[PDB]
Amino acid sequence: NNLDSKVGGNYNYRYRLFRKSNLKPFERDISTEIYQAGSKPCNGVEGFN
Amino acid sequence: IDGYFKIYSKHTPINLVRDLPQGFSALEPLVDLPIGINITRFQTLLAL
Ligand SMILES: *[C@@H]1O[C@H](CO)[C@@H](O[C@@H]2O[C@H](CO)[C@@H](O)[C@H](O)[C@H]2NC(C)=O)[C@H](O)[C@H]1NC(C)=O
Repeated sequence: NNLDSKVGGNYNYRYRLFRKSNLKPFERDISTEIYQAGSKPCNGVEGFN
Repeated sequence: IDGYFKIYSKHTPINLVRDLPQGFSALEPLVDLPIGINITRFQTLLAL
């Protein structure tokens, strides 16, 4: 904290929140793409679900 | 394998005709590399 944290918050640090399934042992995922949570597919930059 | 890469190889003389040979020989390991990427395809490179 005495290195990393910022009074607005240090948002240069991130994590993955959504995925189709759990990743493999020592398997990393470098994806920025939109997750589809709905039954609907999702296309372009944003959408419902 | 699971975050690892390896090669093994062998070389021999034979005087057959047009096919892979009727005998037994074995490959030693050559090199190992921690590449750690999904791999799904390959291609060979040859000169002219
Ligand atoms: C490595 O990449 C392959 C290909 O991109 C991944 O397999 C794909 O997974 C999706 C989701 O299940 C399928 O829609 C594709 O049809 C699959 N393609 C192939 C060629 O298998 C694979 O899951 C990746 N491995 C890791 C560990 O992320």
